[PDB]
Amino acid sequence: ESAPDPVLDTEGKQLRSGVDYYILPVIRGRGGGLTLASTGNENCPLDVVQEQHEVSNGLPLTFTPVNPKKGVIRVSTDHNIKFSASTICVQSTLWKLEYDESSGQRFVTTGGVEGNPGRETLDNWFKIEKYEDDYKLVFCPTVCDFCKPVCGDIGIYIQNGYRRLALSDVPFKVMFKKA
Repeated sequence: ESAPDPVLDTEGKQLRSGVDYYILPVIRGRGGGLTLASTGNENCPLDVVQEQHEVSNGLPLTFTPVNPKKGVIRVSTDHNIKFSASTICVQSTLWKLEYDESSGQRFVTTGGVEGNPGRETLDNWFKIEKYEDDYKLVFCPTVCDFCKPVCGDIGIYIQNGYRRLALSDVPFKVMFKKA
């Protein structure tokens, strides 16, 4: 088969693994780039949120394809996503989807384990898909052929006053700025 298209940054260059990017909103006037915050009861692990302030790019992160050797970040392909800088938490900055019993939402949190694609890490794999002239983030892993993950587009869901990321009927349109 043809390889799926590379994801392009805001300067038109192919995204690569091991390179810092900001995930920025395409629709203006709602918030800034993606970042980490303590949203709930405990401080750690941190949750993935949109910055309150529109001027902020948020925090830089990287994408690592499921096929370790591969260097280009492509659409329709599972990735581990993690923020680059250290935080107040020992737990990793690697994105993980988690079901919240009290809201019925599936939120993006952190503390994910890297690699080992399969049922054991099912919730740690994310896709980028085309969305008009930009992109959206999607959870629908194909790392486990006998698993039946609950798939969805990632959108914004307000919880405890934070702009959390969760599976949503309204995709959050994003673009990728090389940091």
